[PDB]
Amino acid sequence: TGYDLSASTFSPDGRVFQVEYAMKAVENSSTAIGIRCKDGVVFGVEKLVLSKLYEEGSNKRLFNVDRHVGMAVAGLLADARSLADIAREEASNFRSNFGYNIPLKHLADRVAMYVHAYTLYSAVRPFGCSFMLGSYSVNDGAQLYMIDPSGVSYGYWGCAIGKARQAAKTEIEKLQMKEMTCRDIVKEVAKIIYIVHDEVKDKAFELELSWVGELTNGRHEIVPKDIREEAEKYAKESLK
Amino acid sequence: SRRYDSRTTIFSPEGRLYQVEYAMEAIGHAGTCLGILANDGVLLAAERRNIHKLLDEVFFSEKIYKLNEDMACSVAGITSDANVLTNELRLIAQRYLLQYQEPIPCEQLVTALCDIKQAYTQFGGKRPFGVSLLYIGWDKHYGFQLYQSDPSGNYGGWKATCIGNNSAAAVSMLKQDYKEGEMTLKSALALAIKVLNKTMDVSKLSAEKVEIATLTRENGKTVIRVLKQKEVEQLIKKHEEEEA
Amino acid sequence: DRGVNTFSPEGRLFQVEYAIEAIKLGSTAIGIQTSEGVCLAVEKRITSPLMEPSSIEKIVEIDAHIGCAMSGLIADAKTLIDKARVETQNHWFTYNETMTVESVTQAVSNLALQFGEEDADPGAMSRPFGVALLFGGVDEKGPQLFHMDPSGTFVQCDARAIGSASEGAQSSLQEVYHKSMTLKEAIKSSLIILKQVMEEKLNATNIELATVQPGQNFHMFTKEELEEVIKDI
Amino acid sequence: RGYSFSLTTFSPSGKLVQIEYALAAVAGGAPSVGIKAANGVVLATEKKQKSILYDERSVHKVEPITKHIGLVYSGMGPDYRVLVHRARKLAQQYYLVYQEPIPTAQLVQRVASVMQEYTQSGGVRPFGVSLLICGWNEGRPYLFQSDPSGAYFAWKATAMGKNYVNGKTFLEKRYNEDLELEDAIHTAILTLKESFEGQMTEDNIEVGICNEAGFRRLTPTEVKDYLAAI
Amino acid sequence: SRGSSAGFDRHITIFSPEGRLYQVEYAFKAINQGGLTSVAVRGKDCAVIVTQKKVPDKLLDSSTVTHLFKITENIGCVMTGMTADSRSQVQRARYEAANWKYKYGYEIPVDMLCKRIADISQVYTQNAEMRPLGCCMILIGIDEEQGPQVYKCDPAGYYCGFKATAAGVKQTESTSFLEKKVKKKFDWTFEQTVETAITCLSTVLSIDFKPSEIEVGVVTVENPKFRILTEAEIDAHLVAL
Amino acid sequence: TTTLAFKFRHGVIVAADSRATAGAYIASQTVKKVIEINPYLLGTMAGGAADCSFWERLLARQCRIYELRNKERISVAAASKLLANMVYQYKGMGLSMGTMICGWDKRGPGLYYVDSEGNRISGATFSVGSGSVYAYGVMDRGYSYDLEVEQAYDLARRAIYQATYRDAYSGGAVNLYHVREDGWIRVSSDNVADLHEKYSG
Amino acid sequence: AANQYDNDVTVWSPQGRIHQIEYAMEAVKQGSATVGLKSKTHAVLVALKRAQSELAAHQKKILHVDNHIGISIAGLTADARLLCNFMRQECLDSRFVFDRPLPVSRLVSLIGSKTQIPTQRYGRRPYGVGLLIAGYDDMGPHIFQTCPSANYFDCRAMSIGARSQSARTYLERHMSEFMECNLDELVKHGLRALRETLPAEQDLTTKNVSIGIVGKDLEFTIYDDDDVSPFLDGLEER
Amino acid sequence: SYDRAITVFSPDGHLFQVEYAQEAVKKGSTAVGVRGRDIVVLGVEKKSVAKLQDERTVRKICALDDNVCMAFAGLTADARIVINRARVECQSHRLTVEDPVTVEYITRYIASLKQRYTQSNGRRPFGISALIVGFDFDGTPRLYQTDPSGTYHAWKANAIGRGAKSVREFLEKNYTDDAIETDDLTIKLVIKALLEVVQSGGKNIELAVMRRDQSLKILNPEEIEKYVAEIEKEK
Repeated sequence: TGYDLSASTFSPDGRVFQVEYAMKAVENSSTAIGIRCKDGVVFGVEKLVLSKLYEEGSNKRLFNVDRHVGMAVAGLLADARSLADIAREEASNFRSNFGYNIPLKHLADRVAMYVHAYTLYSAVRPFGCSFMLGSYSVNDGAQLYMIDPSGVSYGYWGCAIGKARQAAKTEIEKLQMKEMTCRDIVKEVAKIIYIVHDEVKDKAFELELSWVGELTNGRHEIVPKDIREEAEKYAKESLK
Repeated sequence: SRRYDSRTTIFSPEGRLYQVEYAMEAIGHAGTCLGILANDGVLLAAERRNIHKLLDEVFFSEKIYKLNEDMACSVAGITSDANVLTNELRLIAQRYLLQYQEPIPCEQLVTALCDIKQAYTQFGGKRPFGVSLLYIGWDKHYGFQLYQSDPSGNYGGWKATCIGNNSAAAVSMLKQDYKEGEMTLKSALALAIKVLNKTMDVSKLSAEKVEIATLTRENGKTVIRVLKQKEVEQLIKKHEEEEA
Repeated sequence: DRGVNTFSPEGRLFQVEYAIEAIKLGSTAIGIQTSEGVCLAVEKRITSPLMEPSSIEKIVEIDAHIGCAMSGLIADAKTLIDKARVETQNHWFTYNETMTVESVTQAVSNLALQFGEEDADPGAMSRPFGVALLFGGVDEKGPQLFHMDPSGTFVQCDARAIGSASEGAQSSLQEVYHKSMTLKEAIKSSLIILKQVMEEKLNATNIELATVQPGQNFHMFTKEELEEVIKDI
Repeated sequence: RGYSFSLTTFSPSGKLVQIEYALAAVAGGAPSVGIKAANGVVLATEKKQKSILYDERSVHKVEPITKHIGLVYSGMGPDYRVLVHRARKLAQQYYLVYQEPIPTAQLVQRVASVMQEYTQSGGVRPFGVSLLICGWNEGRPYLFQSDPSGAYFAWKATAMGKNYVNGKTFLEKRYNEDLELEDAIHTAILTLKESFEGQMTEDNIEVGICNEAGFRRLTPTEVKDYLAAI
Repeated sequence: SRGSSAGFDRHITIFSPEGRLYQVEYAFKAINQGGLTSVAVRGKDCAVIVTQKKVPDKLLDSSTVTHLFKITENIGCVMTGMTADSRSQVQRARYEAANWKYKYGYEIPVDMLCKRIADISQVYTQNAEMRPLGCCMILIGIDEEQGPQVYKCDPAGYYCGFKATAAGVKQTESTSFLEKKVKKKFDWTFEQTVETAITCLSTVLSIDFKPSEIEVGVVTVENPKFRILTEAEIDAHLVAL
Repeated sequence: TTTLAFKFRHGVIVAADSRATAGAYIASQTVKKVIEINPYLLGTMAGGAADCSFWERLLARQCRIYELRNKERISVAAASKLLANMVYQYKGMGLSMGTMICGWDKRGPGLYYVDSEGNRISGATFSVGSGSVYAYGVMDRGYSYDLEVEQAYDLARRAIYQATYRDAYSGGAVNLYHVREDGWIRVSSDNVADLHEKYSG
Repeated sequence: AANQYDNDVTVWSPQGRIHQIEYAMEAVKQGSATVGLKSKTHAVLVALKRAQSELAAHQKKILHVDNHIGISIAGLTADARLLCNFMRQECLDSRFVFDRPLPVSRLVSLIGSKTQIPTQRYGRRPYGVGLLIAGYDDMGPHIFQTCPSANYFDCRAMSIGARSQSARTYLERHMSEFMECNLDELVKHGLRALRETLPAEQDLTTKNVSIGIVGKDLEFTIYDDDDVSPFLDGLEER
Repeated sequence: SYDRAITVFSPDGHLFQVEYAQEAVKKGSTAVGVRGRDIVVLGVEKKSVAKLQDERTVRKICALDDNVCMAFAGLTADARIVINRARVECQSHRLTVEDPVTVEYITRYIASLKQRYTQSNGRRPFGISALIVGFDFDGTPRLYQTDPSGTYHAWKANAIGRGAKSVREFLEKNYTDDAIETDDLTIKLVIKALLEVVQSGGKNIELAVMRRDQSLKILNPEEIEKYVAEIEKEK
């Protein structure tokens, strides 16, 4: 009776309810898609601007961590910002400790087992934030990973987390995935974001993009700022 | 979580302690071993577990435990806890020696054990030590003396008090029979086998199903005897004839 | 039940809005800041007459120029009165001067909403301090009294009533004070205690009154001064 | 982290509710016999796995504590392995301070001492393994049993696990005080043979003896040898 | 004293009445969630590994999704539990392998590695305030003395020592097929393992796989390094059926 | 530094000089080397100018906490005792001080002597300081318990006048205190030169 | 039985809700109203102070933390003072170590990581206070609402407190005359934004209104009971 | 390390753990004391009824150092801790100021200690209540009565045992000025006050007196007997 409300207690069919209640707690938050291609990984985050009172970038949802990996986050921005800054401290301890710049698979496994080992105790709650990473070293490939509140981390190509990921996974699947040179897909990211945003009601879809690529050489930039007036010209493909 | 704690260290609305008087009912299930003092030394008189053959040899029994050259203790209630605490209090005895080069007058020891056992019922959220153990001893200050304690924490000089079941067979009858001035320890054995002869289901009260142990002396040093077998077959035929 | 660090379906904490109660329980104290002092009084509610009434400490001098007046759950204040005077002589020690009243009141009210179940070492507090008090003190700014809550909220006050008489005595005190001391605020405040009267006509055995005046340091009133005032009413 | 409140507590009747449940979990365990004999003991037990699929030379139930003291269980699986870990550690504290192999009685003192605080002390449930002890210790062999309460008793024969009333009554019938070597093994084999759930396979039993030269497990070619001599 | 529950029997890892602490079998039912299913092969000279692995949507990177982890240069492992609890368990096994090699010299043999992770899984299911994490570790490996071994610690800590037992989804049909197909040769050499390894999967769940969805990890006595196979050699292994 | 104190049948005189050296160069000719911890007691200082100033400062804090906490005037043996406790538990750390703790209480004139080693003795008279034994000599020639107030003042002025004349590490001024059952008062701020012309040597 | 999500900053409501650190957002909706805003040059803060007593300093809201990074509390007061002793102490620590003004964004981000820890762990209530911090770093004078849900907002012209939504909807439709509008006509434009949260009958008196100014070439300056009297105009009749 | 907050505010300002300690002192012995203006005097309920007691270790009358001594009432084993810590800090207050330690200060230490157990994390505030009697540097035979809420009162009878509301209203009635003499009328008032409740002092009552910072003397069956006799003769 009441097998809920504690992460150290299983269901009678083996399903820790404090994890799947955290999973819907990112399903009631906006989308943030990430598309891999051969020269790097392009992020794009939906924004749901509440009032006019918030200015541009009122809440960052494309954080960066180690001067090359990124942080497209979905759920609670407090929890996502917390694991963002301890990811910063984690790549800090790797670069300080081993000298070599952190390969992303080890960072995703490390933050993954951090947020997993944080779901084994009744003295803590699970995190309420799905998030994804992404970068490439000169010989790494465009590695990106995505991490659930359960703590599982998978390598993807075009993963999408948020509310409208039921819509968003279809267009990324029909987009040609492997062999295009990231500039077009920055442009094409707006087509996904304008399709999956199915409102006009007080959210304004004032999107935001960042990537890592051969135009960046392992960095992050908000776009630079010109595709915001070039990928804005993919209106009427959602209005027709 | 606060849904899970048993909350042992809570006063009742009637003011008492729920986990403490549940230990007092644990004594009445299993418990025997009265103790009688005299002008001479003091004895325990005890009962083993059952008739079950299948028991090879006890060096001392599971009941009477040696503590110093001049002290001993007997145990009621849950036997798993008290073993721990008696080794615990045994440590206390020896470290008094290490602090003072005295054989630890027994009231110091009973006070120390009752303070730590009170500390387990005071805080920490744990269950209290479910044993109302008692003590016999001697010091140069006072005479032969026995003390008796309980899982609540208080104690006393309890000149003929028994513990466990049948408080009336063992002990209200004793407070109509004990001569407080002089007792003459052989007749204290006789009164002990009287009370144990009334508090048993069987008349086979030999050392298969009894455990009596005395404390005496010779020339100053105390002697703790566990009253080996044939002495019990002596005292069991000391009726020959009647006791009540 | 639920714990101490939880918010209530009204809007507040549980233990804080429960700590506003047990202030209605307990004795009543009043204080009036004037332009040349501040007067404090408390009807300390003696139970039996078989006894000694002059050791119920409800007017406690923090320093020579800060006197507090507690009520509610009595003797729960002694840890934070101890922190008040230890912080006071720490201030005079490290800075070689007097204090304000908002520095002692700043320092005590930090300890009010500072508790919890699972925290640092068990010398911390579990329940909040269920004692409302007010520091009558004189400063180089001015005489003033700072009414605390058990919530850590402290406010500037010039006429404040605590205890069970926190509505009728406060509303009576709302209409009778505007001007200055001129010796009669202490006689128009025990008059409010005279309307409050629970057991006895407010003689010099059941009320404790003390003033803090800028010329002197403080004055805990003795018996003949009190019954000198009571004779005038 | 941690709880620091005891989950084992007193019933309103005045008894430990968790410990009788621990003796229930012991009584639902695999049956195991132990026979004290005039020079040495025998501690037999029953290893029935699910299928004929596993390595019967992989896990043991007879396993020594470092010198001449083996201990066999009945009940929970891995809580036993914790008690072997703690027991070996306590025997090596004793060996490094007193420079002799530990007397069996003192090892049962310390194993019963470590099983007591799991009837207390912060959220831990008691072990629910009433393992029994052997040992040659000088002159005459010893045998004990540490219940999940923390009590211990020495005797001449016992059984535990499933249907142990039949083991205690049957060993009460067939025991002699001089009955010493391999005859004890014989009656141990025909105490496990009493139920066994069928056919008495040598890979499903293992025995361990304390024949004045250290506790040692018996090789599977020796149990089947006396299974040929039934 | 059977249904007279002492309160939190199905909440905390404590004893219920009649024994049967109700968390480890609630943790056993956790390893059947989804179900990507391993079977263990034992070779008198080669411990092969088989498991099935299904990609959802051709959007996952199929190389990154696996179970098939490598503990050291001689010990591989595969686990079928909930994959959140998998990598927290395999990282501690790598930790105790490298800690064994730093602390006791030689590289750790396969048995007491599984004893040790079985023992920390025990202290998960002994203390409260932690759940016994639901993944079981089919792990193979060869030492110098004996043959190839295979082990599985459950989420209760009961490692056994198996001839070849794989638990995942459809554990009972698999071990029934292996039991019916090992009594033919109790000596059981079968280095090729072509009629045993994949055919347990293709006879239990009937897919008759293309060489994508199956992961195979061999060790051999002639080459004890743990090797994960690719679609070329597993494709020759499948057309050998 | 050369302090001095002696009790008699009217309270106790505490006198001290006013110079503060720095080895050989001297810092001030006017140093308040008597700490007024309350208007009932006093306390002197005899070396380690931040040590002694800090520990009678902190003694003033602790004794004021005793005044608030137990609503009584502090006994002088309590103040000297707790001073000896704290500077005892900094023994061996290079700490160097020494003082009178005089002052009337409910039993006597007081005058305890507490230093860095933790002596903590009662006394009839003392004079701690750098030279200071000069003061002992001249004070113990003219001391009696049956003195009145004025030649006790002249006994202190001549006493640490000669103790500042002969010693090098002393001088400056002389302040003098006569505490009794009202608290300390101040009776002097004279320097050495006006005493020299006052008494012709 | 009734609400098993009452033992509850560890638990999740089955939809998405953490069920009491949004209820701490209720606990700062209950607090007193305030309004801050920013210009192109200098940002201002304006607060009305509730008098739940005889009369008082009305529980002084806007606080000096800093050396130009000023705050405006709403909600609990002792918890607010704890949080500004934290913010205060490490702002002075950045004065100590780096010897520069601590930038406002890193300030509000690390308190956004300091009030985020009791939201995470067990048996510890969130800091139930809604700060409305405002300061002038190297670029333009920022202003940050942060919240007890540890989710700050780089906003401009925000109002939080009791019925402050009406002050927002005045202040949302009057953003066009920001990035101009100097101090004398800016704070008038903020007081007539505050003068809607009042219960439709009341002057912005000199007693209850305490404001704060921060920006180019001026310290974060508190205007109390006297100094708010040169700011006087309006009717609004509101 | 147990950290559950036990002593918590319920609704209507009621701190239930402390009032449960108030029944826990309502269900004890019947202790009583009289400040008799040159002497102080105690008395509690004899024992029960010794029969097989030891009178040496049935002491509700305890001595702190020499002058102050207390009679607890309730739970009789949580009290002995407070006895021990009272003796320890009492020796520490002989270490610092070196006085015949004043009774006010040690009863402030007891009340501050029990109030510190109404605050800490999970330790059940005591179920005792004291009668701190004694003297000081100048006579002044002050009596004090503490409380499980840590509130001490300097009253003059304070019968705070189990059937002692009748005793304190009796002592309200019958203590004005007739007990200002040396010992006899005071001790007669105490043994009259406890003979209101139970029965003869040959089995029940025991007392203790304290005179001017010397001779804490208990009264063997003799004292009690005499007291009872006198009381009966007067009544």
